[PDB]
Amino acid sequence: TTALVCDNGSGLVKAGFAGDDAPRAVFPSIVGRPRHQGVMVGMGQKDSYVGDEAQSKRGILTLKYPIEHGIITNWDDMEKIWHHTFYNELRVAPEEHPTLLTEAPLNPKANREKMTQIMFETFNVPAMYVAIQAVLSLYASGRTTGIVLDSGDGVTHNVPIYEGYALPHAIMRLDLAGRDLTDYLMKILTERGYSFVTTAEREIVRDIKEKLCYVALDFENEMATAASSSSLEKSYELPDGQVITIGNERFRCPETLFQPSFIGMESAGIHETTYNSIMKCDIDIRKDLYANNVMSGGTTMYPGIADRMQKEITALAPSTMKIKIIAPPERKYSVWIGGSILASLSTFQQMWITKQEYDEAGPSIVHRKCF
Amino acid sequence: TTALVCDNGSGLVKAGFAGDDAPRAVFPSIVGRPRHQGVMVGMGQKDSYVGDEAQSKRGILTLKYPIEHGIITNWDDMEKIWHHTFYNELRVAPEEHPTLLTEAPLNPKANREKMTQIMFETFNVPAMYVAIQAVLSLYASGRTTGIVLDSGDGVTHNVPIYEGYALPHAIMRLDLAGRDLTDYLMKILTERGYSFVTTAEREIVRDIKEKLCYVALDFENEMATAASSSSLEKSYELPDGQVITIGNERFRCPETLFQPSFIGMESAGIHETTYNSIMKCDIDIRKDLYANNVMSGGTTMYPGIADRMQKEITALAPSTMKIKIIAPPERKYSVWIGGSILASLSTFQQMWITKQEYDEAGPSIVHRKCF
Amino acid sequence: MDSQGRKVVVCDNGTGFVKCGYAGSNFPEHIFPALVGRPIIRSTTKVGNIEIKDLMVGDEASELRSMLEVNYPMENGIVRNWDDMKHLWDYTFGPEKLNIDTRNCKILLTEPPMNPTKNREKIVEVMFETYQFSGVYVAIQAVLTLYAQGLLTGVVVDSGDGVTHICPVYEGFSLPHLTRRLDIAGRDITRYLIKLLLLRGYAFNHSADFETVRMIKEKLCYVGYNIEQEQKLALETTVLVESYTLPDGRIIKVGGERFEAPEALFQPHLINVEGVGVAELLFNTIQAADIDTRSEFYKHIVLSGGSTMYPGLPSRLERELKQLYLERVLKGDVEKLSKFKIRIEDPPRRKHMVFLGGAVLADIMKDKDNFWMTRQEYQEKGVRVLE
Repeated sequence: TTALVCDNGSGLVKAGFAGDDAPRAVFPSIVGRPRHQGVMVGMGQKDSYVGDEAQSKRGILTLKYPIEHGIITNWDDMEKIWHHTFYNELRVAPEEHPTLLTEAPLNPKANREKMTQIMFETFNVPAMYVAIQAVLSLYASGRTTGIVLDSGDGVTHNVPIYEGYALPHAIMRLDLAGRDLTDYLMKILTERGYSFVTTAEREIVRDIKEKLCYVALDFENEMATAASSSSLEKSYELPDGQVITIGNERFRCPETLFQPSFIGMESAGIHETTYNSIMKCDIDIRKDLYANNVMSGGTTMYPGIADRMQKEITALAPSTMKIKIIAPPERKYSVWIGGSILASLSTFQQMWITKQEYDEAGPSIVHRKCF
Repeated sequence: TTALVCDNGSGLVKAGFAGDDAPRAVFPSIVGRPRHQGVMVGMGQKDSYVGDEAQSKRGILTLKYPIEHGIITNWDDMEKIWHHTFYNELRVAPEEHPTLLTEAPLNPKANREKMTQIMFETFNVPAMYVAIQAVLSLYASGRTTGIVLDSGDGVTHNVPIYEGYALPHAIMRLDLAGRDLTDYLMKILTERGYSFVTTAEREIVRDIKEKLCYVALDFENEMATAASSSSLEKSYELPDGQVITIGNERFRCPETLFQPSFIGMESAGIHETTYNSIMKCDIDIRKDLYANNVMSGGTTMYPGIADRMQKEITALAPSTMKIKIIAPPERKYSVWIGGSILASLSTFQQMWITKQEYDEAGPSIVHRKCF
Repeated sequence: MDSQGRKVVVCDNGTGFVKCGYAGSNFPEHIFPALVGRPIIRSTTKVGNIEIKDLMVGDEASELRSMLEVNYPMENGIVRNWDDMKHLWDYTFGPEKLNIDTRNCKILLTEPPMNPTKNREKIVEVMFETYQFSGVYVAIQAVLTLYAQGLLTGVVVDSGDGVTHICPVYEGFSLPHLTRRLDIAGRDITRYLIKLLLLRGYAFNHSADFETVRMIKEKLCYVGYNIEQEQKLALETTVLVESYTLPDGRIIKVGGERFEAPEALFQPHLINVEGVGVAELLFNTIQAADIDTRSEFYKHIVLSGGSTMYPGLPSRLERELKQLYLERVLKGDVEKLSKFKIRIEDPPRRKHMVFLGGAVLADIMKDKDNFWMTRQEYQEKGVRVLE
């Protein structure tokens, strides 16, 4: 009873409640199970583990992540997170709750059905409404006009809008995000020397990539420098004390976005692909859209990229257009916070699919009710 | 003697000798390129690959038709096709004897300079011309009057006709072609559920689109039936393994030309637009079209096409309009057949601009015929 | 070719053996274990009186065990010394292994993918402080398989004692951001396998003993094919077990571990260090492989070395790879499982192709400074030695 506010995207859980102005808690969407036998069963640690408590204990366990179109899903034991996430981390089962939900476009049709078959026939939530997560950033930021080029950890989009009318032929889905970097990123530096790494260490290649790396500002001459130079070394210390001298690395992968051709790819650059996408975007407001961009979304704190984009946007920009590109604080959190603005609206509660509607349409309501 | 004769158009290049009834030689108007590595170079192979060379060597190549809005972009590459067309195809020389030439009306006109320059300065038929294809399709039909649809691979034109004079401002030269369906049909795959997109998957999206697709017959109820009874969906092996049975899609895409606007799409129905050619005609001249509904170009070999169209054309048509359908064997090649029928009338001897006339009058000799 | 059969050489820098000779020799015309050692302690007794030699390399080091301090200063079959290698090189130039000199001459060798090449470069600079060839060639280790036959596609695959490799290939390009290998073979399998034998009471000191598994592993070992029916049979029958004379005399008694040690390939969690093993990696590899490539790969993927002259495991793999396919991907369609034509891909020539894989390039390349990298391009301080 009442409704609740969170981020449920492929990266971090960012759980909170309605009437806050940040998530209550921010943590990884990890779960899994002892592939290494917990032999002395009950030996001060679990039979299966989640999030932080799995990460605190990780090596015993095979630990999971869910999605790619026609190449990854797991659907069921998403439960295994959820119910504890709820009846412990929300400290309630959503079986009680009028409820906020979110999704993304062009899932398999049946995706919506597995969701809803769970929501009702499993979790028995009374009433609820699904939406696009970017709407909450827009609840916060209030823009009419712009393209939300974005990456999470686990998904990418462009989102053109104009004066209402978020563009249904020009808003985009792509699987690639903050995820896929670390894999390539691992491949090299037994070159640097570090002959000692796997998945369980890909862990820290998730990490330093985000703690201190920035997107290169003009990577060509940063590498013309590196090909002769050693001044860059904001280095890292291995687990109990070896400083791996490091710090030119701290931007070196970040051309791969402008050049998926690095990874051999049939894809043009990020910017090229977005300029191509602008041909699918409206013909007219290609005037406007330069003067029309401000930060929100989890990645939006990241260094070296924002100028690089404004600069590359500029390097492809027309005359008669002003290249407004701006980064307000807490941009990383404005989806959670926008969800707590949305929680003010009794009409969004009038927007609920009731469990009743998943009975009285039969199941069949979902592709013809939620946002 | 012979004027060489062709469907020089989109999809395949299709050429023969006048006095054939059909092209002696046919191959895709494709270019493949090694955009990404096949490292054992010195194995004696190109950077750029004509048509069936591309269809062969797409074991490595990635490909395009370099044709913006149905308009050639890259003479530079395109000529190596025409090269290929006697390196490999008709072999008897351009400089040997005449050859028939066609295009379609209103253009970035100065295109024709490169074109005419090329036509003499590389290949140098001793004499040549610049025409428009619908004569041929009527000539294969047995007419000098009526109406013609080019429903081709890479463009359309609908063309009303008056004994070697025009019904000019009713000629619906049209952006659409059999190609454009594939865009939507490439998107259906995502909410059908799967892992698909590429330049190669877009070619893969052609096969049912030739084969098991057809123009829908009463789509509102057809979809209501396929949704209630997906026995309207027909099996097809997919060598990928996300294998299907497809139907609602299989006539969705063929109907959406009639029914497009929900995704922001400022598109009418195809049928209404064709009827707008008729609206630009007169009761003085309109039955002259309906007595002569001649099919041509790539798509016209479809199921459902002439059936739904005669339905919708009848539903748009006045009284007196016998919607006389002419859908001949090889309608799709009435261009080629008709090309031989035009080229076998000797008067084109007089039509040809010699290399000497193009030198003497300048290449500009053949534009200004605007009536 | 355009000059004598001498003065150019080919060599496998292999982890079990070095296999080497003048370029286009019939075999790698000398072969020796990749061994070295220089004196320490073994006897505890008044025997031997030998006089004849101190240090040893390879085929002459064989007899000696701890009479030499033997070494392999290594990780992943990639060395971490510069110098005993030198004393080996210095040995090899004799009829010892080669009967050669080098400045006057040229040579063909190989490089690890992600070799940290600064160390190759230092070695090469030393080689061009010493052996100093008039020209040289080096290429990525797996590439040289496709040479006796001029091949272009598949995955390129290797194993032995020290390492395993898994190179995805098309039009000769390996797919690099996509590439795989596995960093071991029979060595630490012998550690695990000998751990089984302690428990039988065969608690024997490794330091003098581990490489006994090598004798049988080289001379005598195999894989079955029926293998799940073979598990059923093995404990129910019991009498299907084996034994052999350790050639000091001792017949010791030995079960399925002879070729159940291979199960740790396909279930590394055998060693508790987890794994779905190489056959699941292979599934993942071909899941990543595209429609055409994966379908061709039903009869179009490539193998190498003496470590592939191996019974029954190929048969068990296709027996197996009809499954995960049908299971996970056909999700119960079956009607084409043989119609996916399947023909085998490891021939008798995989024996000699350890060096004959390389030799068929020299057969078209000895006259090509189009191919020869050089001592000059080292002497330049040139960014690499190569044309």
